[PDB]
Amino acid sequence: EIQFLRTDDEVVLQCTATIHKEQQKLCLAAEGFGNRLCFL
Amino acid sequence: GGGHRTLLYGHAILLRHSYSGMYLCCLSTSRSSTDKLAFDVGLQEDTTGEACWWTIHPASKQRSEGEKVRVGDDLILVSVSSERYLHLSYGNSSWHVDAAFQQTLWSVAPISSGSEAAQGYLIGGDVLRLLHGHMD
Amino acid sequence: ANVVVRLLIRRPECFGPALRGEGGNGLLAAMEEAIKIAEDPSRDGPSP
Amino acid sequence: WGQPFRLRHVTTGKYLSLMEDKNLLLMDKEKADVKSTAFAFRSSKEKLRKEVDGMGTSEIKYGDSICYIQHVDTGLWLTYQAVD
Repeated sequence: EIQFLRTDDEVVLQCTATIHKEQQKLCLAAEGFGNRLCFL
Repeated sequence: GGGHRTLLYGHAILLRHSYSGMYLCCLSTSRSSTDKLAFDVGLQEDTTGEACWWTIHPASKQRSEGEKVRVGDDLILVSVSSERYLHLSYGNSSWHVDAAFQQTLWSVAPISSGSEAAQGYLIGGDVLRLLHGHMD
Repeated sequence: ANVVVRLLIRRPECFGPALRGEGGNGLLAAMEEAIKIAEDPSRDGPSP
Repeated sequence: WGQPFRLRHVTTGKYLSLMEDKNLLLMDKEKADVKSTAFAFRSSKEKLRKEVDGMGTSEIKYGDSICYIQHVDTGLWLTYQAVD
C-alpha cells in the first residue's frame, strides 16, 4: 500500500492554475530539438 | 551510483527529458522577460556538478526534510544557482512557465518503474508495427 | 548580509510611483517623478 | 486486454478514428475524442478489474500472440476489405 519515488523512475509533472475562471490542470512539457524552452 | 535509492525532501534532484536527452538543470537562462525579472531554465545537457541540480522543498507543512517523497505529494522546486522556484507565470493572456520567487505547486505521478519491465511484454505508449500472421 | 538579501528578495517592496513587475524597483524614474514633486511644489505634489 | 486507447499515426501526427460511415480515418487532436478515437484490444473474437491500476498478469507479448482491435463505442471489428 506504500510506495515512494526512487531514483530512475518515469514520472510526469502536473500543476493546477486558474484561467478563464476555470481550474486548468496542466502538465510540464518540452520538445528540445528546435526550441530548448518548456511549455504546458 | 547507489541504484534505486529513495527520494528525500531537500536533497538535490536531477531531471531528464526522456526521448530527447537534454538534462533540464541549472543553466544560465536569462532570456525570458515576460515578468521582466525571471529565468526560464530549460533543456540542455550540461550536467556539470554544482550547476546540475534543482532542489525539492515540500508543498506545505506536512512533511519535513529527510522524509521519503511519496506518490501524490505535491512539491516545490528550486534551483541552487539562481535560487528561483519553478514559477508558473502568465505572459500574455496565456500560460508561461518561468522561474521566479513566486513559487508554484508541482505534482508528480507514477507511470512505470524499473520492476515494471517489458522483456517483450507490452507497455502503454510504446510504438509498434502491426503484423498479420499469414500476410505479414 | 546573506540572510538580509535572501529576505529582501522574497518581499522587495521599495515601491516607487510606477514601473514594471513591482511598483518601482528602479531608481531613476521614481527619483525624477519625486523631483517633479520636489522642485516646483513643496514636499507634497499639490503644494505651493 | 480491454483498455481503451487512441491510436496515433506517429509520422503524420494524427489520431486514428472511425467515421460515421464505418471507415477508418485519421483525426487531428482538435477533432479527436473518446467517442471516435478510443480503441481496445480483444484476445478472442468473441464479444462479451475496471480501474486498471493493479497489474494482474501482464498479458500482451509482442510477436507471439495476436490481438483484435475493438472500437469500444461502436463495437465493430477490423477486417481487411479484399478488393477485386
